[PDB]
Amino acid sequence: MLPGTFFEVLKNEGVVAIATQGEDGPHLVNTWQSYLKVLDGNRIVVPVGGMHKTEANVARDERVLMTLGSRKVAGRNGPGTGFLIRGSAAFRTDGPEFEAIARFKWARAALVITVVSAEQTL
Amino acid sequence: MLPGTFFEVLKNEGVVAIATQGEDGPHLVNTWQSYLKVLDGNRIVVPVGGMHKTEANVARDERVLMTLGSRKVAGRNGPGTGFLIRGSAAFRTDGPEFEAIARFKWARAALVITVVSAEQTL
Ligand SMILES: Cc1cc2nc3c(=O)[nH]c(=O)nc-3n(C[C@H](O)[C@H](O)[C@H](O)COP(=O)(O)O)c2cc1C
Ligand SMILES: Cc1cc2nc3c(=O)[nH]c(=O)nc-3n(C[C@H](O)[C@H](O)[C@H](O)COP(=O)(O)O)c2cc1C
Ligand SMILES: [Cl-]
Repeated sequence: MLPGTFFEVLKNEGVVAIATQGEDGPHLVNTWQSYLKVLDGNRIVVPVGGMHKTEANVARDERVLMTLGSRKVAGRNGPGTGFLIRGSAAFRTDGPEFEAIARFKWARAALVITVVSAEQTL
Repeated sequence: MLPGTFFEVLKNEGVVAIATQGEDGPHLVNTWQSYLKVLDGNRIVVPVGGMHKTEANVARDERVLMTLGSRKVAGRNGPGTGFLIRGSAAFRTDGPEFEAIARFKWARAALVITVVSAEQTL
């Protein structure tokens, strides 16, 4: 379901934001869009170093939001675009999904987001 | 509240992410770094075109989270840094906080975030 424009965004560096439901409000953490590994079956894989609070939140409510964008990819009405992604999250520590981010020596886990929707919001 | 490194990040373009508490989970929207207008007294102003869901969320829970970063500013252990900002949000349609972003003619309002903490997370 992830569109070509999203893959264009990934050719450019930028900050990714990942929102989870915490016990007293949202939580918000980051990765780099160059770190993202996209696998078939609508999966976005993020290398996890910290994200201990994020992981605890995901254990309670698997639903996450992710945003990312680039000034270098045209939106609907000018230069620059980005996406709101909604999906379900899981944390893997062995197997192919963990192996996907094993280029990152500092990683303790792989955050696997299975995308339910992707909305180009600009 | 806001450190020099945060202002260094603002010399560069990038996507800002703003999380609010929604009725059934977090909400997450964006602006551009170049749009942020920082005022005296720890205020970050964002031009608002849409943000209707975000505004409804803020009306019920004023606490928001904001992240942003840049690969072009040194973090603690290598190139690239960013911030988690926590603050209270209000929407203005007039007065000096609105006038701060009124140059954006598509702006129906100003989102004013009064910063309570700023954490460099990389
Ligand atoms: C630009 C940027 C990129 C980051 N990349 C990662 C990352 O790839 N993996 C990670 O675990 N934390 C990364 N961090 C730190 C996380 O945003 C977060 O602060 C940390 O993992 C703690 O997560 P938690 O608050 O859920 O415990 C990055 C921070 C910034 C500002
Ligand atoms: C990179 C990027 C920058 C954006 N800049 C703004 C902005 O400055 N102001 C704004 O109201 N919406 C901006 N948008 C759209 C918002 O993220 C959001 O989708 C829209 O305001 C609707 O908000 P809501 O879901 O709270 O109703 C931007 C989107 C992207 C991807
Ligand atoms: Cl960008």
